[PDB]
Amino acid sequence: PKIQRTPKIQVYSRHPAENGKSNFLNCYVSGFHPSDIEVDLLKNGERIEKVEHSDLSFSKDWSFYLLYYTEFTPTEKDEYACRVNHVTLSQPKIVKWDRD
Amino acid sequence: FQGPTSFHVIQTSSFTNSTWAQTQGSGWLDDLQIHGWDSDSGTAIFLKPWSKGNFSDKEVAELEEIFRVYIFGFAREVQDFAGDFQMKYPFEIQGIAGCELHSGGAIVSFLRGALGGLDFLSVKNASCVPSPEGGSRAQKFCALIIQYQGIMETVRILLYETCPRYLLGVLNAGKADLQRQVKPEAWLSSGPSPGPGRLQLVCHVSGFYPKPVWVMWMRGEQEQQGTQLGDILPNANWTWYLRATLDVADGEAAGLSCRVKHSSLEGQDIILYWRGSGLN
Ligand SMILES: *[C@@H]1O[C@H](CO[C@@H]2O[C@@H](C)[C@@H](O)[C@@H](O)[C@@H]2O)[C@@H](O[C@@H]2O[C@H](CO)[C@@H](O[C@@H]3O[C@H](CO[C@H]4O[C@H](CO)[C@@H](O)[C@H](O)[C@@H]4O)[C@@H](O)[C@H](O[C@H]4O[C@H](CO)[C@@H](O)[C@H](O)[C@@H]4O)[C@@H]3O)[C@H](O)[C@H]2NC(C)=O)[C@H](O[C@@H]2O[C@@H](C)[C@@H](O)[C@@H](O)[C@@H]2O)[C@H]1NC(C)=O
Ligand SMILES: CCCCCCCCCCCCC/C=C\[C@H](O)[C@@H](COP(=O)(O)OCC[N+](C)(C)C)NC(=O)CCCCCCCCCCCCCCC
Ligand SMILES: *[C@@H]1O[C@H](CO)[C@@H](O[C@@H]2O[C@H](CO)[C@@H](O)[C@H](O)[C@H]2NC(C)=O)[C@H](O)[C@H]1NC(C)=O
Ligand SMILES: [Cl-]
Ligand SMILES: [Cl-]
Ligand SMILES: [Cl-]
Ligand SMILES: [Cl-]
Ligand code: NI
Repeated sequence: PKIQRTPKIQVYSRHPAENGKSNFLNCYVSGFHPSDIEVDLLKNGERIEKVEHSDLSFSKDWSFYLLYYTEFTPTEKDEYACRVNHVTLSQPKIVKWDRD
Repeated sequence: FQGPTSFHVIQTSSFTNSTWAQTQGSGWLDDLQIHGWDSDSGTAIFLKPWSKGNFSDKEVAELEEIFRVYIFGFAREVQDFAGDFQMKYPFEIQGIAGCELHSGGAIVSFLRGALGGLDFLSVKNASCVPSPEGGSRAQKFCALIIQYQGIMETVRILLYETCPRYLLGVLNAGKADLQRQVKPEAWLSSGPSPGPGRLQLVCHVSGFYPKPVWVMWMRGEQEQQGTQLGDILPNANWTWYLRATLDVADGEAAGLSCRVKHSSLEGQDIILYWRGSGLN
């Protein structure tokens, strides 16, 4: 029971990013232990209010995972991110969305 | 048939100190959630119109009562016995129990428990089996619970008699959602790759259901064995997302394509063609 597991954080859009076209921003947080965790989705560094998430589940190896998501319209300049806080993390970790 | 083949319930019981613990639970068909546990009310949340399968409301209510009684007594006993096998706070206990339909028609049941994220016990042949990671603590625990009246008998009934008929009822009641076909969309991206003159190509495949899919970088009809599949990631509303990547030398990227095969496509494979020089 002794060893804690830091979260893996993956940020991705439901659809290929196209400026002006509504989309869905997903943040998948997985591999972590224990289950207590805080997750926010950010628009230009501000917490987004209308964010949904799955109920807690876990992998075969007992690591927890959560899916957080919101609708969003990508633009040229707008920045979006996923911000996670967990006992393994000293400060909240911010993974930026990168449509590539 | 397609779609999920198993039902399970999960438990996450978090013990903060001597006096405070809280349990989360839910019910699942493979990775699709069909039940929630509402700790506000000690009742189940039914997430689809068919989530009760072919069970009557009386039987569902009875099962809810069993879980409600278990969730409350579990916490009680764990605390009372946390002094007995020295256990430091905080700690977390996990549990998964359910059954699965196999090729040939057989239904196999399972129950596993974890402590601090390591296997602790399992139920095999309606007996409590301590896992080696659980140490002597898991041995003392199994020897304890088997003495408490009714527990193993109720576990045996749920695992081997109630779960198999629940699974069959709910797999049928939900087949319109469970066995639907949802076509993926696909698209290509690029970006730098480690090492000189190397590129990483990415074939994104999103929105497909059910989960089995085939994605391969190709040269004509030659599958590129260097294709790396990422882990399958969830979208909201029961579809999936997958990245298939290929590390290729610059100047050997031309001629590459990405081919997607999926049960929803009716043999109309998706084929994407990589073009160079910023021609997307
Ligand atoms: C929810 O659905 C379950 C599955 O139903 C079937 O599948 C779904 C998808 C639909 O197609 C349904 O229309 C369909 O029925 C129900 O469970 C199943 O119920 C049937 C009917 O009672 C039952 O069949 C009986 O099986 C026994 C033999 O079972 C043993 O052996 C088999 C191997 O052969 C093994 O798999 C089992 O585990 C057992 O070890 C058989 O003896 C019975 O024969 C008697 O009755 C028939 C008439 O049906 C007659 O012709 C014979 O001559 C003899 O009298 C009968 O064939 C299935 O075994 C059972 N399946 C499972 C996995 O449990 C479920 O029904 C409820 O539970 C049943 C166990 C039984 O108590 C029913 O009366 C209940 O309504 C249904 N509802 C609920 C609430 O679960
Ligand atoms: C092996 C893992 C189990 C270890 C957990 C041990 C800590 C025990 C905490 C629970 C205390 C229970 C209180 C004592 C007895 C319960 O009432 C007893 C039985 O009651 P009895 O008939 O003996 O007496 C009449 C009481 N009623 C009048 C109240 C019915 N019930 C229980 O213990 C509940 C068992 C928990 C089962 C957990 C899940 C098993 C697998 C689920 C598979 C899913 C399939 C279901 C389909 C939907
Ligand atoms: C166990 O943890 C809970 C918090 O989860 C503790 O609750 C606090 O207790 C202190 C001391 O009595 C109060 O002043 C606080 O107001 C409580 N906070 C909340 C949010 O309830 C509880 O006391 C702890 N128990 C033990 C025995 O340490
Ligand atoms: Cl599936
Ligand atoms: Cl409860
Ligand atoms: Cl019972
Ligand atoms: Cl497409
Ligand atoms: Ni850090």
